[PDB]
Amino acid sequence: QVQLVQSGAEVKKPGASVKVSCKASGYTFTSYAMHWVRQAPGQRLEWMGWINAGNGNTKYSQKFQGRVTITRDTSASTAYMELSSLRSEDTAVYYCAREQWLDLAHFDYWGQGTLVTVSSGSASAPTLFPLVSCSSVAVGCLAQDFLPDSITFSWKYKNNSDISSTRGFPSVLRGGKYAATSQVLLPSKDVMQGTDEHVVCKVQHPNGNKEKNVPLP
Amino acid sequence: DIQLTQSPSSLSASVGDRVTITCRASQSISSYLNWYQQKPGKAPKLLIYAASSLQSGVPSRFSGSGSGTDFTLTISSLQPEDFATYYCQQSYSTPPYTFGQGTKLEIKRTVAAPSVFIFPPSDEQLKSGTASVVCLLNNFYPREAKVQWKVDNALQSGNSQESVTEQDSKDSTYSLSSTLTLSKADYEKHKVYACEVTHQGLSSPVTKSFNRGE
Ligand SMILES: *[C@@H]1O[C@H](CO)[C@@H](O[C@@H]2O[C@H](CO)[C@@H](O)[C@H](O)[C@H]2NC(C)=O)[C@H](O)[C@H]1NC(C)=O
Repeated sequence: QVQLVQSGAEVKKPGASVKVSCKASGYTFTSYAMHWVRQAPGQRLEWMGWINAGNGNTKYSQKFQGRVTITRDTSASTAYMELSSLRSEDTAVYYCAREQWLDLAHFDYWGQGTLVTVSSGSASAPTLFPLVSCSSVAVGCLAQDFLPDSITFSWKYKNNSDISSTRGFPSVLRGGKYAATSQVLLPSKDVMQGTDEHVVCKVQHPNGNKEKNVPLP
Repeated sequence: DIQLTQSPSSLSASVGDRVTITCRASQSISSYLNWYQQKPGKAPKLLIYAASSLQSGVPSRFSGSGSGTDFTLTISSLQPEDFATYYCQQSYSTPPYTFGQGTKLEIKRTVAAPSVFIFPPSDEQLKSGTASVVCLLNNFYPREAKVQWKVDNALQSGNSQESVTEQDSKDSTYSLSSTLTLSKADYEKHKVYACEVTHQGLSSPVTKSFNRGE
């Protein structure tokens, strides 16, 4: 099982620098080159550079030459990408990827990605508000005023058992902060015929996990 | 620099259909072409390398052919979980490692009308000074839908945002969340709050509403 695991989300101001790590396992780290490829939200994949994990040789895209540095720690099986003089157009998900040289070159394994957000604002954890309706009944959760856009929802009953999650909705940007909704659909007859008066919405965010009781009608 | 142009840019197809996507290179790249799949919020995944070699672990319905300037990726029997963006990428002449602009593949299925729910702002939010009114559209196809916010039957504009889920991996439907943002004062100056939904699966628009009291 080849695996590439990257560091967590980053929030930076314009002009600052950022360093992302990529830990490799499941193969001989020194035998393969590691490339870095970024993707702005909703945009094209954009190659940035590669480093030979063995001898440390690098090559960078002329678009990033002079502001990007790729390094490797062989004993930690880790590659690093540092980007300085960050601008708002550097806001993107940055991926490390292994290059398979056998036959024709190709990127066979990718890291999960690291969201780097460049913002004049500051990182903040979300604030949660319940969404209560005024067949299945819809119950919901509104997370507001969080940054970066790196949030995940989960739901639990009063008895602490998991509620089957439903398709998450993309966050929206407003006043430099993000907002997102989540929903669960509960059978109506089991809600009205039940002693439970609420469920629990939970959010995970790099700056603070939150919980909120959501009433049931 | 070698440019890669993918066709079509968007494509809808039915479960079981044979689907073909093309990538054209500005100059010959021999067999140095790779195909990747990317689902929303996830990293690219290698499907094909060297124009026609299937990556280990990839279902056999994915195949590729071509050499020189014209290449094709074929899905021989489309599955619901194949909804995604597909990229070609050349590794002959680098840098740059060129990627195509992507082909977005949606699953075509029968029309399904949304179920609509409206949620007023919570008191805890109202004391913050802002009021968010939410409207959810659940389990509809096709993706095209229209949400119109109305406050005392006055059509709103410029004060709402919305987002749409990915296509469901089993039933191929979408869900959509829309938020209308007012100030506490403006929110308390009006009574009836409604979202009206227009969609192909509805013979007439469907409206959900509440009154600020209840
Ligand atoms: C946890 O509590 C919830 C609420 O009482 C239970 O949820 C019900 O589970 C049954 C299982 O057959 C479903 O048919 C109902 O639709 C559920 N109700 C709701 C409102 O979702 C759940 O069974 C409890 N679990 C445990 C382990 O006690």
